[PDB]
Amino acid sequence: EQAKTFLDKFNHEAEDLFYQSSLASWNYNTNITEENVQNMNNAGDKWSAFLKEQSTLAQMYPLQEIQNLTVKLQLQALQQNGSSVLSEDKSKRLNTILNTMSTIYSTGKVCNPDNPQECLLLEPGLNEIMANSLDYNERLWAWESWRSEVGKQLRPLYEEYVVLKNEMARANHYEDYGDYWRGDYEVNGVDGYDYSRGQLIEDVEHTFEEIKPLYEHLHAYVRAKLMNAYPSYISPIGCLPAHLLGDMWGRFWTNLYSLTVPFGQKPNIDVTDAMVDQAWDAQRIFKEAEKFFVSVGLPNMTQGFWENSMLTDPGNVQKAVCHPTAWDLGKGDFRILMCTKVTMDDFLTAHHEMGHIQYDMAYAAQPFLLRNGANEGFHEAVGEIMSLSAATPKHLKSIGLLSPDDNETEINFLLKQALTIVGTLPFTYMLEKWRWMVFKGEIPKDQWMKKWWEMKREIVGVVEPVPHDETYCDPASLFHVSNDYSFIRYYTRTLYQFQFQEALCQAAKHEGPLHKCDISNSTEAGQKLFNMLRLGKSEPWTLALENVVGAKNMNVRPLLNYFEPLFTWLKDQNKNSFVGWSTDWSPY
Amino acid sequence: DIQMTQSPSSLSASVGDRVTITCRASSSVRYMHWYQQKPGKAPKLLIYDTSKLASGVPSRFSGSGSGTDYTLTISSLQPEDFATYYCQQWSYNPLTFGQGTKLEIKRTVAAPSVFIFPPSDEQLKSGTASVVCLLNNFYPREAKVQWKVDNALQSGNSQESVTEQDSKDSTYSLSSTLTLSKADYEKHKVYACEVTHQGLSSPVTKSFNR
Amino acid sequence: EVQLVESGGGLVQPGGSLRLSCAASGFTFIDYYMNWVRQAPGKGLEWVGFIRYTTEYSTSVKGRFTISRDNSKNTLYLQMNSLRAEDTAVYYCARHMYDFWGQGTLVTVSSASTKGPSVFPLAPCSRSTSESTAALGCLVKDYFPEPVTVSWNSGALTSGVHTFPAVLQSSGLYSLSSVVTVPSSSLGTKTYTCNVDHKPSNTKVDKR
Ligand SMILES: [Zn+2]
Repeated sequence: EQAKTFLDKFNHEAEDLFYQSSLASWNYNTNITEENVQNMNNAGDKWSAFLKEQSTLAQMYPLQEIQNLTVKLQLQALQQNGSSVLSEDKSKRLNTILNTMSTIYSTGKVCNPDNPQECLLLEPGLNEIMANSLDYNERLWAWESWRSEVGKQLRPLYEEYVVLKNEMARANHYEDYGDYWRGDYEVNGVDGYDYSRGQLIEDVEHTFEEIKPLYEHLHAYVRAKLMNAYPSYISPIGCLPAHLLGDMWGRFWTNLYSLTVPFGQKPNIDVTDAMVDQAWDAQRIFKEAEKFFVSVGLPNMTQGFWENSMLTDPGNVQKAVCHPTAWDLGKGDFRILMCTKVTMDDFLTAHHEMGHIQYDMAYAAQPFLLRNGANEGFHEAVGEIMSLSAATPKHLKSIGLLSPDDNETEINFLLKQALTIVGTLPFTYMLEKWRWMVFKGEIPKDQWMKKWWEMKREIVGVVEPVPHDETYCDPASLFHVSNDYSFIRYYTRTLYQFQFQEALCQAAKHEGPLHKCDISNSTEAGQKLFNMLRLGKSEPWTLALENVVGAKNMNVRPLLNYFEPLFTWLKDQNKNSFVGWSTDWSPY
Repeated sequence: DIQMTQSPSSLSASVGDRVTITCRASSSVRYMHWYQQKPGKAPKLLIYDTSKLASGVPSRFSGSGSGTDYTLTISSLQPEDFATYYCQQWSYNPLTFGQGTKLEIKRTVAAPSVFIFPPSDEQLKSGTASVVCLLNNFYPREAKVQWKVDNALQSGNSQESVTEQDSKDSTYSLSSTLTLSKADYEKHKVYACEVTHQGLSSPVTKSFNR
Repeated sequence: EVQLVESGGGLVQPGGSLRLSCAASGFTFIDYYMNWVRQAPGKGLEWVGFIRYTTEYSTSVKGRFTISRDNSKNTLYLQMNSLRAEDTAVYYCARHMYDFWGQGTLVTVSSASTKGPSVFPLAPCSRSTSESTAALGCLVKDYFPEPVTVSWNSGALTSGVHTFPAVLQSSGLYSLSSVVTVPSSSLGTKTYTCNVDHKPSNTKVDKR
């Protein structure tokens, strides 16, 4: 009990320093400039030295028989640590690398070849082509031009990135830098509920087998209906071209709904047309997300949030990171970097990013060292639970995006969700599995892009329109890789997403298909989540899960029950198409 | 409760020597804390944590310990290190100290300068008589101070006071007072006081005639 | 500076009450433990109590004492509701943590009343045997509360001054000597004044 005194001075300094470092990072994303690079470096160095200091000191106070478990947990947390991890050169090299990879990704220009001084950025320009353009010549130009003029310059940086990130993990007693990320799910010392760093992989590969029947039929359907949009460009057997999948990385098949509508004469379930018709501003999207959490039983957003956050693009002169970002700066300051588009895409992303904050606001009741969320997938699942509910045809009617009103409609909606959700399950499995095999030293630099196209064709079912030399770095052309971030969260997320929704649909008293369920004007479901939302790291994710759902592990069963009507339907419609894919088709 | 006790309950040592004080705790092996108390002044922290000198404490001091046995040592004992030394627990719910250790500083044996004072004018009008003898600047403390009135030893009605060692000389000063009624003082003439001490070739006596 | 300043009463009757206090500055008050220790004249050091804001006491005093904070005045208090003659000691305040001491205040518990001293100067008859130096002095007698102050030549002379501990007489009253060691060549030339303050009785005396 004697060291509860120490933790107060830790929390006092940690909150000043954590906020100091976190705000300097916010300044940078909002205003990319040397004003904020050097501030983000310095505040990061000081915050990091404090952590290695305070962990050294916590290790001077061993833990046993402390009854006020608040102290036991804050100590166990300090015990997880960074210890003498890097020399000044290697800290400053990784700083320079990630102050460059994040800059190149967010500022990277692509010159239009017919005028060498005319340029276009990813946000929103090049992604406008990849998302909405239906011109193969043009979609192909945007797709590679990014990976060539930007993705090539990112390779030797990620190359050094891999070297030094992997040395870090071993210094803190890890297997590899992928193991460092995989350790987020570890539950250790608990008798009835535990989880190893390696069990993450066993569970991912195991449950991923139950996706393939649903994904392969979705693949074949998208193939057959892309062929009606890109006539002579797509094989009826092979893998889909990457640049035709709705975005620059082939991640979300959401934008293919425009081309894959199961029942086109139904009133449009994608309400982007209505949101533009009603002249929705960026705030109205978030206002109409704030209201949903209120109907759950949750508080309004803070006045700091509404006058700090950058929810739109700045002027073109002001260079900025625009990927949806939710911040807990500590000390009560909550911010979001949406750079919102008037669309159902960012509409349902608003509920996602706002779900991050509501989770942050909830577990702010716990001490500093517990304010992280149960694990990666939990911090993401909170947002998806809400957007899944906000997106139902019923809920969209009530909002005012659909005018007053079917088996055909239910499929018409359910495909759109599978395009967004299911399309990213194999993309996510592919991405981190590649990164882990690089971190584990299994894929040499001789075979980086080799193994990347290998896995694109075999696992995802997607091909390169032009075979790429090792010069390219295709994974780093994505935000989550370029800006150091983990991706396996999105696989675990989706399985968590439907476990929780099944439990909440009992609390909200649904009596029906999970497909049609939303959480609105239901204190029962809000109280149910909020009981868990406050916990943070106070409980292992294994129990935070079991205290809401009946399961003590990531589980794929309720995911499939959300989509079972679409699966039965896709089996019917794909008798006229090949279902699998050829490992070796190449439009080249 | 937890207790502790120091092995040298008292310690005499010479100037410049290599000295050591030891404290044995009852039940634990913990970061022990030491203090040096000069007499008549507040205890001053010596070793903040075992083997870490408290700020302001010079290089002459050093601490160490393991088990229940924690120690304090001085490289070259200075004359100014006369004190009583204590140990503090810092470890459990019942905070405690132990048997303290008093340190006395050895020096070349020195004989006292002997003075005697008659009772004052006001005191004789008041009704009693206090005959005072001083032993100034001497070592060791040990001495016998005996009152004689007309060569008769006076037993009882005599009291003594001892100063702490002068931190520079390591010497003592000692007073002795004989309390008489005025009548008994008036009844006699020869008031003397005799001192026996190592530094004396023979006992010494000072006196006055009433 | 790091500073603890202590104050409180002196002589109090057995079975009575008295509150001590200490002020603190140079540091944040609430970042530290505040403790009372206790040193009976002929004993080692005791722990009296502790305050984080928990409050704990040694077994000897919990039934009699209470420790209090005012963390806006930056002060520590010790309230002694029931006093025993056993509780007679010098009380110190201290700053402890995960040290600095104020100087102790003497609380004396006994029934007898304050009296105040009588000062009786001392000087030898002219004697050239005690010639390398000659001693002058003054005796303070029969004062019950132990605090007493002796200065010489209005606090000037300190080079040769020695002051003895107070002793307890049969009368139950305290008395002490005091001495200045002077060159024997200055006895009749320079003045040497015994300056005595006994604050508990408000007695000021100045004699030669
Ligand atoms: Zn997210």
